[PDB]
Amino acid sequence: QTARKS
Amino acid sequence: EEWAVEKIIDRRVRKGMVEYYLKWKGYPETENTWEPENNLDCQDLIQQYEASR
Repeated sequence: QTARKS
Repeated sequence: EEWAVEKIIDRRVRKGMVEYYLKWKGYPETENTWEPENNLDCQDLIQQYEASR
């Protein structure tokens, strides 16, 4: 449950 | 790099790409950001958002 920023 | 996502707040289409407005775990709401869908590894949150809206 993660994400990269920009 | 990658950061823990608490929840998806909203969704939009911009420039032909789906983007999700994210609350980041352990960061204030002022840090919420719109991210293109391919930036997320959040299959559970996305399917829950897309089914409950």
